Amino acid sequence: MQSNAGEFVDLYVPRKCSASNRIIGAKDHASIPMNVAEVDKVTGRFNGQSKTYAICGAIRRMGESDDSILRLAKSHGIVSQN
Amino acid sequence: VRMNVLADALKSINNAEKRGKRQVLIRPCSKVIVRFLTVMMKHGYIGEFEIIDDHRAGKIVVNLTGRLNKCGVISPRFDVQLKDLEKWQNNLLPSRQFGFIVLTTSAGIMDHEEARRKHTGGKILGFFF
Amino acid sequence: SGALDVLQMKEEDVLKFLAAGTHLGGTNLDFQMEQYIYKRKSDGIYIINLKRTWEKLLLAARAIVAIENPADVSVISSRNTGQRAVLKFAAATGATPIAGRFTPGTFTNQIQAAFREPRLLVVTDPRADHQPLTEASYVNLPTIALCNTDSPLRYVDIAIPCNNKGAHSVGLMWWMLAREVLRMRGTISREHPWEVMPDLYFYRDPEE
Amino acid sequence: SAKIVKPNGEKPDEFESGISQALLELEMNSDLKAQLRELNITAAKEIEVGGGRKAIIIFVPVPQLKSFQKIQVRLVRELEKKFSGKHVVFIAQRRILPKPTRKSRTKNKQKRPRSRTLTAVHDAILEDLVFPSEIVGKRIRVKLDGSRLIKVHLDKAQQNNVEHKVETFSGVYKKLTGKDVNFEFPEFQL
Amino acid sequence: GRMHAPGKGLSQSALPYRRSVPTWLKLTSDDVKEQIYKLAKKGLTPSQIGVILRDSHGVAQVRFVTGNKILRILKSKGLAPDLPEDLYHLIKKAVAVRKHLERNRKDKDAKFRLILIESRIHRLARYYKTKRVLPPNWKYESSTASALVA
Amino acid sequence: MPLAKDLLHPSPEEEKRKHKKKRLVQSPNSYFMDVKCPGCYKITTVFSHAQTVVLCVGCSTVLCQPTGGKARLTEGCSFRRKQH
RNA sequence: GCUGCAGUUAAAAAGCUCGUAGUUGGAUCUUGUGGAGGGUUCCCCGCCCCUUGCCUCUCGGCGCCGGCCCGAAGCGUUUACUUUGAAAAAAU
Repeated sequence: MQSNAGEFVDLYVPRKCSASNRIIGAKDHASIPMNVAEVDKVTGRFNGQSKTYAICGAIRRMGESDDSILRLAKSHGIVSQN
Repeated sequence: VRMNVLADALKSINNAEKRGKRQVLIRPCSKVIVRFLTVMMKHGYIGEFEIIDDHRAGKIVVNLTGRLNKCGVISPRFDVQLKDLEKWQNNLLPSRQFGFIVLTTSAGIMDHEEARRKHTGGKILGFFF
Repeated sequence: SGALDVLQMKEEDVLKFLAAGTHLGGTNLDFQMEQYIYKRKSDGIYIINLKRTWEKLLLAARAIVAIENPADVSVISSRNTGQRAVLKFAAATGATPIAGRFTPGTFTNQIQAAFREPRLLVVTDPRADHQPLTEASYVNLPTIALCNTDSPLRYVDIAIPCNNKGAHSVGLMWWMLAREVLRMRGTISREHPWEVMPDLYFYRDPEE
Repeated sequence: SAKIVKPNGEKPDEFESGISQALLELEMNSDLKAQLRELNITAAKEIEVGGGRKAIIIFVPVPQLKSFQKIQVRLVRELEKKFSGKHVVFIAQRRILPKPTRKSRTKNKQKRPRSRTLTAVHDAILEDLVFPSEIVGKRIRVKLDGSRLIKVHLDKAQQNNVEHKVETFSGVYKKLTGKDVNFEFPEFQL
Repeated sequence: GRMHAPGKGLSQSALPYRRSVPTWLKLTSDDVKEQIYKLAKKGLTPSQIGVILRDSHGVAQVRFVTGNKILRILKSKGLAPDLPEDLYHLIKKAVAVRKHLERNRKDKDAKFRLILIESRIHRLARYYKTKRVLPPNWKYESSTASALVA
Repeated sequence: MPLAKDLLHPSPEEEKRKHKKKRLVQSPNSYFMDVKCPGCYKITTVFSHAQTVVLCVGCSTVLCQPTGGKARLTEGCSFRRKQH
């Protein structure tokens, strides 16, 4: 957040979950980052740079996260036509 | 019955956004709802929206994001005279800095920020933030 | 899948899926399990798609790879069928098994001597191991498990459908899970027969 | 005639006169005259597309429009070859009115019918361009720039009648209204 | 929902979007008119008329093969009745109730239901009579009910 | 609901098995039919929910029967929709 | 408690329905382009049919070379609403 100078304030800028577009607080212990491993996709062997996600507790606790994690990987890979 | 159409409309998109959705169905499609959502789209609280056509009155479908917190209606429709304005916007908005009271004037439907630059009072419809 | 046919399901594995009856799934359904099913028979039994099983296997396994420590991907199962299977899993691949009764408080205590902080979980059957799932949402653990048609989804991030009512469906699936993580991380890769088989991930089965 | 068959539209104009002459000639010829009955136009116009091709427009008096709809395909086929290298479509012309609720002055002349209104005409124009499909659905989408794109779901029969006219029909509507339209064939037919 | 019962229900007719002919059909506008006029002679009232066309003849409805409704066609002739059948059917019912009520004074249920159907006449009358479809002096009474239904 | 489902474009009959005024566009669930049995050698056209007796001009004098919905035909085939 | 209350159990929805006054009431009847003021389309003249809707004219000015053109005169079916003026004793 900006000021007169454009100087940035706020002690931490919180992170905003992928499929809910809302922000998770300092205490919120049902919110998970989930690391998918990429592969080279020529031999199907692990190669470094991961795809990382974040999900909030609200969609987790109702049981909607399973669709969200699927759709996120469906707009990328690995998922073709499921 | 369905005395006021716009008042029944906003509660759906309010309820839907809370649960976590991104497509809705709102009926029965008034022209008043269209120009409302046009202003609400420019600022960036909702995405592009598709008007289905029927002969009966139509149906509208919306694509939305979590940026919206709540859009409400204010009914019945009171007048504003550009000195009553400051009293309204204090009660109805979380902050001076952002939030947008909507209204209709003879210069068309618009936010309050625009009406002040045209020197037009008029009838208030709803709000959002 | 992703890569064109060097990750996609082979003709071989299809026989194993059908011989272990994984395709079959129970009478009762949930509204989160509607898409995974294709259809019903003429009788009460609903036929899980095997293509849809296969895609979910991969990113599940790829997440088990994505951690840089294999000693803190804590697997859990408490059903008798799922005891022998998990024991070989976490013996072969570096992982931590928690076999039998969970003994609650082991993801939230500072006094218990079985206290652990893992990152992932891999659970068999939500409705036998509901206890670790509830405690996972107090300390930010990603979660994976094996769901059936009638098993509800709640405090899980990804499902791996299976028949899993106590069958060869169980041990086969845990074997396949351990096969994939080695194709990406290990040197077992070649994708032509591995020495270890699914004939010892199957149930103890009281002998003569 | 061949020059005074275009009233309220200005009788002299080279291209429009050259259409009328050979048009009425076909109707007078004995080769087809058992379904052609000496109708006349009221104007005509030629308008391009971004496909790099021209297409001709035929206006009619509009009570006579109904009779054109009878033959409509045989006639258009013959004139597709006779005037070749351009696409051919019929359309109708209305005397659209400003509102008395105010865009031009009223004198309490008459009510203003709601078939003589503006919006009903722009709906009726679309009905003629793709008449052989007999429009199944209409949908609209609105853009972030306040533009509008009008989807039209057509019948899944009579496809190839309109499939080589599919883009060139869209350019017609642009010139008459000021709006952008797209044509689609739907997933399924009921 | 219902205006003198507590109920709620859907059974409404639903028309297609289309509205061509559609193609398959016959009896040009004019043919349909003479087909109708014969029926009104026989005492078939506008609701019945459209049914007997729709069930056994090639029409979908007589509003897409004509530019008018079934009733307006009859009205242009001058052969329309002097009160709508809707009003008539209300009054037609309530006379038999009043007969049964005179024959049996202990049927309080019938007496109750009469209050509803009675009040429903007066409401309907106040639609037409303000719209200059009835004389502004006409009223509903026992006597006028007897004569107007005959 | 999975709480993310599409509503723009529905399935051919897995989201058009719904009530007819709860669909995106209102459709009838009725149809016409072109008949021509023998009892009455003529190409008759009849609505599916007859609501009234359809008469015959031949030896027979009945073709239909109005029940509580569709209409029970008879011993004469004659079937079509056509198109709608 | 209009802004701003409450009525399952704490004080509290007429036993139930009909019904006039009162209050409240669905959808539907116009958009793009050069100049000017502000961006990179969009918000005083005009253009597609309309553009402050018309005429009819005649009396008293402006024109141009008897003849011709355009301001003022009736008004756009009626109101609410909103915006600008006028007119508002002092003291407080």
